[PDB]
Amino acid sequence: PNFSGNWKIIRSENFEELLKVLGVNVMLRKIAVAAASKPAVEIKQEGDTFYIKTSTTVETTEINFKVGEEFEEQTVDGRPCKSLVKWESENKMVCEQKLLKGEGPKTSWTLELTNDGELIETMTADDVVCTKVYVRE
Repeated sequence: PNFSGNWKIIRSENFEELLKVLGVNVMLRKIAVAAASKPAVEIKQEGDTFYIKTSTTVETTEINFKVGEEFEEQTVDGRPCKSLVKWESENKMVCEQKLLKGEGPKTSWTLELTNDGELIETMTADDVVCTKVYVRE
């Protein structure tokens, strides 16, 4: 299972609603779900080591991490966090996040690859789950 590729979003379920519950205002939510904020995800995997670059029309960000090694990123609502990814299976990674400052919803994310080559992303905050699906260019 190789996650590498240039991934384009084809499905998105419950993302705006998941920002809504988190206090993100209507203006920012509508920007986030707008066509222009659609995420192009570039992944390069080398064994347990990942590079993931996320670009929209106005933003670009990169993370580098190795499965099993703590790193810092941001929660979906931008709050800095310490993250740790584990393999749940050969085709599925799971990440637990802990805030660097203050308190908040318990947040996590997962990425998994289907046999048909789709990339499924979930993001969770407490009891709310968002699912996005991507396909390779």
